[PDB]
Formats: sequence, structure tokens, C-alpha cells
Amino acid sequence: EVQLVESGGGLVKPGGSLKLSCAASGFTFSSYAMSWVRQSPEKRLEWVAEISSGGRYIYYSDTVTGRFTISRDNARNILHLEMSSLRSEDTAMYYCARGEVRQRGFDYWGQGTTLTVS
Amino acid sequence: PPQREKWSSKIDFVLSVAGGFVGLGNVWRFPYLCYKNGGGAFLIPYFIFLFGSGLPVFFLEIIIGQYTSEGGITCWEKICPLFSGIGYASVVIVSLLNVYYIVILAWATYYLFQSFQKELPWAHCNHSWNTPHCMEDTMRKNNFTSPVIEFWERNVLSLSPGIDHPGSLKWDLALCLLLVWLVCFFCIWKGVRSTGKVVYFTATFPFAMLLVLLVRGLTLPGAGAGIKFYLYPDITRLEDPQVWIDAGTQIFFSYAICLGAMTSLGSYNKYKYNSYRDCMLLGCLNSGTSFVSGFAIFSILGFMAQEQGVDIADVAESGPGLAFIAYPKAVTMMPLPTFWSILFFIMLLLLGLDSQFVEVEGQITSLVDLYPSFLRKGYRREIFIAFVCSISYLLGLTMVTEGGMYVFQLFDYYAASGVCLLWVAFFECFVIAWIYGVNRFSEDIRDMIGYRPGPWMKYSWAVITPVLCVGCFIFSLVKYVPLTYNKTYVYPNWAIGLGWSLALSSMLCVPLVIVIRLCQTEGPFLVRVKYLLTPR
Amino acid sequence: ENVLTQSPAIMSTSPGEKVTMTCRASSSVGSSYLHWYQQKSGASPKLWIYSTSNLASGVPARFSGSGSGTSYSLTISSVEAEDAATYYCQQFSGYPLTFGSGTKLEMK
Ligand SMILES: [Cl-]
Ligand code: NA
Ligand code: NA
Repeated sequence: EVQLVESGGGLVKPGGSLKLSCAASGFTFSSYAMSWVRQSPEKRLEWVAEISSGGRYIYYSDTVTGRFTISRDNARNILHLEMSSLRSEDTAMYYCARGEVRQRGFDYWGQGTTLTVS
Repeated sequence: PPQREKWSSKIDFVLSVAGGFVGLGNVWRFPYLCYKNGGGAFLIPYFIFLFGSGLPVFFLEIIIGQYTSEGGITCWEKICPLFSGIGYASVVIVSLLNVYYIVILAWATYYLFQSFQKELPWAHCNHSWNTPHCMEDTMRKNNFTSPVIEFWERNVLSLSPGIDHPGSLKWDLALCLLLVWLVCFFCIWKGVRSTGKVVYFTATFPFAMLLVLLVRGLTLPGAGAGIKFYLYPDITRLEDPQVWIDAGTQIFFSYAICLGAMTSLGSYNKYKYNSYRDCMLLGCLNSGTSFVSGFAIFSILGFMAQEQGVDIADVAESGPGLAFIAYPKAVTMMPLPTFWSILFFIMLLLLGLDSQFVEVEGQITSLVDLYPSFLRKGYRREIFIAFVCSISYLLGLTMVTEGGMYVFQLFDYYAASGVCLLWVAFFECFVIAWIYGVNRFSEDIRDMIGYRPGPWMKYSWAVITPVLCVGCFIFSLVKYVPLTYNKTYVYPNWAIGLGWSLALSSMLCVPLVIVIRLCQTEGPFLVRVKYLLTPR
Repeated sequence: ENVLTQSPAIMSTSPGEKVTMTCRASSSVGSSYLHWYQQKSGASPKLWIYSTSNLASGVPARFSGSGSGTSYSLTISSVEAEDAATYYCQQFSGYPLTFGSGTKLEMK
């Protein structure tokens, strides 16, 4: 049973930092690329950051292009998302999505972590 | 230096492989390798190498080109710089292949020019080049040799009775070879490639003519015995190592594997281009072309065996002139045989010319990827085109002499389609699978195609292709039988040594480059290896 | 970015009636890279239609997808009460990945 459990949801100050933790289970985490997708309170989905199967190909959206860091820990089968300079327009609902096949898409999602900036 | 260009269209890559690795190795080489190795028993290692090694290393080579955006040699400086000698090995293999492949097209052009008169010269025994043993094919059943065999052996080849006697240079074949090299030079140095014309006439008419030959071969009487020879295998023949290595190198020959040609054609792909479905569809096209042309030519051979009253394995040449015996013999039973002969040898010229353009382009692309800012675009690169063509022509003149057929069989068995192909394919798969990593290369492939290669490609680069290449190599060595032309000629020791010299000059580019790079870099040997395994 | 302008979010249709929703792309999606996601009320999204034609696991046969290049559409043959959710199209081709806007399917 493929299960993605996100962690690290909480309130931070503007300009602060936070570190989410998508803990994957039930499958080999090393063989699937992982993406962080956030959902605004206006329910507008936006892809945030994708890391590849082994962590050498890392892609960012233009809203987080120089202040977000995404990493894996293939030993512990857990995914990260390091945030920096968190502005007001970054309050969202963060999902980790197992996006490995580009022609299959984000086939397995997980729970959520409410990031609140105030 | 100018940046490396990409393909102008998606179909420019597809039409460059479909004319590139679908050529004379399908309509000419697979027939006599199947014929020489018993017919039915050849297909089992053929399909084993086709699925375990052929399509995997074909897609691997194209996708190595697509990742690195480099051709042949410098593609290995971004995967494993220690094993950059795979690229030079590929360049040596493709150079020797260019030489004897253009010799094949010289024979096809000589048949084309000899087809222009109103009576095909391989149809009757009335010519100066025949023997008193010449009996017509219909009169065989009513030590006798057919007119097609003596035409091929005594007018085209003018076959001396050994490689020790080269005889004299055949100016007929020499001028034919010069004409085909001028055609190859005019289609590379101009850079035409017939972009507005290869969509229909190049892409379909060879396959349309192959379908015509299929329809002709299946309607000949006695074609069922030839197809039974083609398909029904002898398991006792599989115990001999020549079937396995001949089928494996025919797979690695048909696909332009261990040449740098498919890396070079993949190097012009866009980065985010899905090469997997194109590689699979075009590999099915290549293997289907070989298997269909095998059906056609072995139906013709079964007819020839029925007509001449001789066994199927003994009716024609068990050597590199099968497509110039059986196919012209089938041409002599088509309505208006002169026109169909002209169309057939235009077919062989088109197939071999498209190949020779593609692998000459791959060799040039590799050798200009080595040196940017020297062979930039012209006035120095254009001279080097003519230099490569002239040296390959002059090396091709050794197969034009009266004993040059033996030099051809030497080149064909050894220089570019033997243990050298197994060597370089094993080293490609070993490097990618273990020194680069199946998972690291699969991550690259997902980054640029979209998905990781499955347990077919991953385990084929990891286990299946290395175990097939190592097993066939050591099985040919531990049960060695020497090269024989047409099952009767025994090659001398110097000729076998020359063939092994060609094969090892293909092989020894890998250990020479490994030793050169382990001697150039400074430090202890473990540090030198660990520096040269890291991609750049 | 490849901004995917989708159909307006507020659409309200009776159950059992054939509905559709379009997804216009600013760039050209390769038609094997545009996927559709169904996100219910208060839950996480899940993959619904991938490569704009195929149906994901757990997706009923009443759902379908069509279109290529620029215009892409999701189509339900007969809407049930469990189809009330928000649907996002998403090109998964260009490395700045973009989801489409909301298209909220509600009952009457
Ligand atoms: Cl073949
Ligand atoms: Na060809
Ligand atoms: Na071929």
C-alpha cells in the first residue's frame, strides 16, 4: 500500500523558515521522482518543486525559484522541502505527489500540511 | 565554435535511422549469414540477441547520444571518461565497415550497369566469362554450375583461387566504386540528404520493391522447402559457436551498434524528446525487414534447389554473394526482367547509399566532436570529408582485385561484424550499467524522456547483454573454427592474422585509451581511476 | 509559464446529465503530458485522467478525456452524486509545471 504522510505543518513568521517531511511507505522511494504541490486558500493548485529519482535533477517553479530547497533521504524513504524567506503570499496547503512517469502524472498523493504565514 | 544543431523535425531523426540502420545488413547480410549457418538454427540466437541485446543497446546508444548531445567518442566523456576508448573503437569499426560496405555498393552498381542491355547476362551460357560446365537452370534436371553463380564469380568477382593471388585490379568494379564514392561525397560535402525527397521515394520504394520480391519468391515452385530450410531449426547446429556469434553480430550489425552512428543521430535529438517509442518502432522495422527479406530470398533459394536438383544448403554461395545470386535469379523470372533488374539494383543502391551516408555522417560527427574549432563548417572540414572518402576508397580497392572477395569476407567476418562488436557492446553495457549505474542512467532517461526504462532495458544493460557478449566471445574462442569462404576455401594463417588485426584494432582502442588516461593523470592508481570514472 | 486557462469554476448541472469542461493551454502540450486531477471537498487531489485519454485506477468508465495540442476536455457521460468535486488539468511537459484553474462541479 503506497502511502505518503506529510509533516511539518504549522505557523511561521514572514521571512521565516520551515521544513516539511513527506514520509513515504509501501514502495521503493529511490525509483520514483517526487514533487511538492501546494494548494492556496483560493484552492488554486500550483506545483512547487520536483526532485528526481536519485536527486540530481531538481526543478522549481518561478514563485519559489530561489528560496525553496527540496531534498530526499532514500535511506529513510522520506522527502523534504526547505523554505526560506517565506512571504505572505505563500500560505498554502502542501501535498507531496509521487510524480515519476511524466505520462502518468501525480498518481499517488498524500495528506496535507497547512503552512500559515502571519 | 558553433553550437551543435538539433534535428529540424521529429521525422528527420526517424528518417535518418530508417535509412541508416535499415540497409544492406538486412537484404544482403542476414540472408547469407542465415544460409551459411543452416537457415533454421540461425534464427534462435538472432531473436535472443534481438530482444536481449539488439533493441536494448540500440536504444541505449541513441539515448546516450540524446543525453550527452555529443557523438560517438565525446559522448563517453560525460558518462565515463576512463572508457572513452569505446568511442574510438566505434570509429575504427565504422571506418572498416564504410570500406567494405561501399565495396558491396560497388558490386550492386556493377550489376546495375550490366542490367542496362536487353538480355540479363546472368541468364544464359553464351558469354566469354563462362565455363564449359555451364548448364542452364532449366536444363539441369534434363558438377554443373548455374549461370548466376559463374556470372557473380567470373565477371563481377573474377574470382582468383586464393587470397594469396590478388590478380589484377578490376577497372569495372574500380570505376563503379569510384562512382559510388563520388555519390557519397556529393551527398555529404553538399549536405543535401534529400530532405524534401526522402519522405516517400527513399522511405517506401525499397520496402515496396522488397514486397515485390516477397510476392515473387512465394510464387516460385519449391519455395516451401526453402522456407522450411529458413525456419525449421537444427538443434545440433546450435552447439557450434558460429551460429551464436554470427547471429549476435548480425544483430549488432543491422542496428548500427558499436559505430557511433546511432549516438551521433541521437546527439541531434532535442533533450526532452521521447526516443523510446521511435527506437522500438524502428527496431521492429529493421528486424521485420530482415525477416521478410529472408523469407523472400530463401523462398528463391528453395526454388533454385528445386530447379537445379541439388540440396538447398548447396545451391548457392555460402558466403557474402548470396544476394547477388538468388535475387538476380529471381529477377530473371519476372515479366520484363531488365526493368526489374534495374529497379532491384536501384533498391540495393538506395539502401546501401542511405546507410553509407548515415554512418559516414556518424564517423565525421564523431571526428569533429573530438576537434571543434578545427573542422568548423567548411574550407578545412570539407577537405577532411574528401580525405576520409579517398582513404576509404583506396582501402576499398583491395576488395576490387581478382582475389578481393576473400579480403571482403575477411573484413566482413572480422573488421566490423565479429568479436569486435561483442567487445564494444559489452563495454557499452558494462560502463552504463555498473560504472555509471542503471539507476543513474534511468534517472537521466526519466529526466529527458519522461519515464524510467523498464526491467527489460535495465536488466538487459545490466545482465543480459554482458552475459550474451561474454558467453559468445569465450564460446567462439574455446571452440574456435577458422574463417572459410563458401565452405571450401581454407584461409591462410596470414589472412586469419590480418582479420584478427582488424578485429583487435577495433578492440584495442579501449585498453589503449584506458592505459593512456591512467598514465596521463597524476596520482595513485585508485585516485586516477576514481577521477576518470566521474563524468564531466 | 504554460498558463492553463481552464473552464470557469462555477458550473452547476443536474445528476445524470452529460457535462464537459475545457482546458486551454497557452503553449502546446504534447497530449501525452496533460493530466486531470479530481480533488473532493476538503481532501487531497488524486489522479483521474492521465495523458488526456487514459483512465486512472478507481476512475469509473463514465469519465473520458479528449483534445490535443491546446484545447483539452474532460467529459462525464452521466454525472452521479459522487462526481461533485473540483477538476484541475495539468501539463506535465515543461519544467515549470503548471496546474489549471479550478472547475468546481456542484449539484442542484
Ligand atoms: Cl538483421
Ligand atoms: Na539503409
Ligand atoms: Na539493418
